[PDB]
Amino acid sequence: HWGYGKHNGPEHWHKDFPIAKGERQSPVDIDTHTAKYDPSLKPLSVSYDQATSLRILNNGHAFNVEFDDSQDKAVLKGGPLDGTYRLIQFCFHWGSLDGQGSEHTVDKKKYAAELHLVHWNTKYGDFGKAVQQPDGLAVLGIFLKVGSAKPGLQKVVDVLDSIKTKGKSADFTNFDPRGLLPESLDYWTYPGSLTTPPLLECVTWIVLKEPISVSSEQVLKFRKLNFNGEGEPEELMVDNWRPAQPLKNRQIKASFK
Ligand SMILES: NS(=O)(=O)c1ccccc1
Ligand SMILES: NS(=O)(=O)c1ccccc1
Ligand SMILES: [Zn+2]
Repeated sequence: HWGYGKHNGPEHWHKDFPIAKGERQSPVDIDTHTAKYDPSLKPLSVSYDQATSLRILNNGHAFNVEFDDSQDKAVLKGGPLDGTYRLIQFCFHWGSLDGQGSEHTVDKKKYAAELHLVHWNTKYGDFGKAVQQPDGLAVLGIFLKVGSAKPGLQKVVDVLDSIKTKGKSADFTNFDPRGLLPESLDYWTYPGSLTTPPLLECVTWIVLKEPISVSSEQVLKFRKLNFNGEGEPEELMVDNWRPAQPLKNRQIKASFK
């Protein structure tokens, strides 16, 4: 099954998930000189004061922190979105080296990592119905660069010991995802897809211009995770990112001049 290695990596995905070669795939390179400012964009609204994290999971491809999404406790709205999108999980992608790791790129620049706060459109009732819709998900993408430590990430970094291998999960309650946001909400937006199989084209992407800084030590601990299960041969979870895909017939809009 799919992964990131030479034999089951992003160039193989299309054989089991033909939409890999589709019309609105993610990630993409964000050409900052081609992105247009869009005055029709309403202000973005991230309302996470009531977020309830539950658990953290190594799924063999990344780790995810999952949230209770049985009510309107953590929601994204505004910007390009119509309606209310509920936070369900965040996932991270990172590199083997500080010069690579992000899925999206900005004028071909790769960041050390990328965070996705994944939200589903409450008009579709559940996450699994939402992914079957062209406007079913809204994902907030945040770049990580290596520099100063991010205090608000350390609780994540510290629990990774307990979820080293594929299929391990741990309790992860009372984690405040607001601690992972940069100061500015200036963003670029375009229509795209999940960046892992099944690669469904159900995402409004909202990619923040301002990266967060994390320390070398923080990102180093990401790189100690394993893709393999417990008692299998150790394969470090690194370079779990898909490269940029053709833009095709899409425009990236900017929220800012
Ligand atoms: N990556 S994929 O098309 O799902 C795949 C499945 C099995 C073996 C190799 C690759
Ligand atoms: N990594 S992503 O596009 O945000 C994604 C979100 C949910 C399921 C699978 C992938
Ligand atoms: Zn992701």
